[PDB]
Parts: sequence; C-alpha cells; structure tokens
Amino acid sequence: MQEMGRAAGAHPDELVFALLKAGNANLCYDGQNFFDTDHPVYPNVDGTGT
Amino acid sequence: EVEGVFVRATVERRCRAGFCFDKEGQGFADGVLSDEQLEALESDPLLKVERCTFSG
Amino acid sequence: EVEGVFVRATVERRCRAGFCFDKEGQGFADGVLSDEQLEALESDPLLKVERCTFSG
Amino acid sequence: EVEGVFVRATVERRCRAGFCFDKEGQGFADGVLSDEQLEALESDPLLKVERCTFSG
Amino acid sequence: AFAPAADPGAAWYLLDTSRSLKPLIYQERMKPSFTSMTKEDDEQV
Repeated sequence: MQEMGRAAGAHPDELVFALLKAGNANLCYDGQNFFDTDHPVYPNVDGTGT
Repeated sequence: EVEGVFVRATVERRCRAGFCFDKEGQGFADGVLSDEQLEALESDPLLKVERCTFSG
Repeated sequence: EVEGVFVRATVERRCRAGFCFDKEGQGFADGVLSDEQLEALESDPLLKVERCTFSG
Repeated sequence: EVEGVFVRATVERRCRAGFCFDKEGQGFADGVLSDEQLEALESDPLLKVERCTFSG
Repeated sequence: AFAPAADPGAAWYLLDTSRSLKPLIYQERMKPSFTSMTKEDDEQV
C-alpha cells in the first residue's frame, strides 16, 4: 500500500513530463502545435521553436 | 444578416504601412476571417458610433 | 417658422417607392401640413437627434 | 501638440461679415493667441463636442 | 554618443520621480445613462 501511495503521489510528475515531451505532437488553444515556428497568435507571426 | 456597423463618421484604428490611422473598414461585430488582423483593424471606436442593418 | 428640424445626427423613416429607406434628414415637428404623414416620416429616428431651427 | 479641437464637424460660433454661423469646426482650447477673440469664436458648442487632438 | 542610464539610489531623491495624483478608480456605466449604449448598440463601458 505504501508503494501504491508513492506511485500515486509521483503520478503527476510523469504525467506532466510526458505531456511536455508531447509538446511538438500536441497543440495549444491557438490550435497549432505547442512548439511550432508559425504560431498565428498575433499578426506579427512568431515561432516558439527552431 | 450581419449585426455590426459604424456609420457616424467615427474613427477606428486601421494600420496601412507601419502606422495605424483613422479609417472605417470592416467595422462589424461578427468575425469569420482575418481575426488576428481584424483585432488591430477593429479597435473599438474613438468617437460616437452608431450601428445599422446592412443585411449584406 | 420651422420650430424644429430634428435632423442633426438622426435619420428618420422615409417610405418611398415601396421601400422605406432612412436618409435625407427630413425630420420636422409642426402642425402645418401632412400631419398624418408626419408619423410615417418620423417613424424611425433610429439615431440620436439634435434639433436646430431653420427659421423658415 | 494641440490641446483640443472640439470639432465634431461643428464650430462654436464663427461670426463673419456681421453674421454668426455654425460650421467649419474651428474649436481650439489654448492661450496661444487671440484669447479675447477666442472667447467670441468659442463658447457656443450648440451641438455635441468631440475632441480629437491633431498633435500640431 | 540603445541608450542605458546610470542612476544612484542612496540619495532619497530618485531619478524619474512619479506623482500619483489620485488613487486608481474604476469608473463604470451601470447607471441608466449615456448615449453610445442606449441610443447606439449597448456598450456597457
């Protein structure tokens, strides 16, 4: 049960880190990938990754 | 029908080339295209604004 | 005289040729003539009014 | 800069040739010159006032 | 002859002094008044 509790406590760590690892694969509110070079957030298009 | 029009000779921020100057363009309260550019172009009015029914 | 033009910045109802557009600032307020049609003429001062006598 | 224009496409009182009119939107707010005559020219915005500084 | 600036802070006068004339106040138009919201489309400024 202590192992179960420790794994449950550590769960958010790997959850968040796997999500970040999926940054390029996944997307943000704007729709494009969380890490793209052509974010259409504002008229002055900018790229958050190269 | 489109709701949204500005016909009081009112001023709005329209940016032509490197500057934003008084001009009346889209002037609508609904958007389907050019939203990112419309925001800069559709800055709410400086002066009296009144709306009408273009129904275009 | 024209006690009030009821024109500045306002546009009233003008039924002509079967289509009732809004323009030409034909607002008036008096009991001279066409009093019954005054309702139709002033049936849509949609926009803000600002009276100014023409002293006619 | 210009402190204010108060034009709204209407002057306060532009009186010339013995007759006082209302047009050309010549409203200013500053003591650069002709303050005594600025009292006569200004001090009568019959219609609405819209201030849009020209930054002159 | 960008333009940096070197400023002291020990003296109790600091460069670029500010004047807070009035405390920040949030104004509103909930009152049954104003034209651009009644005469013109609602604006609730």
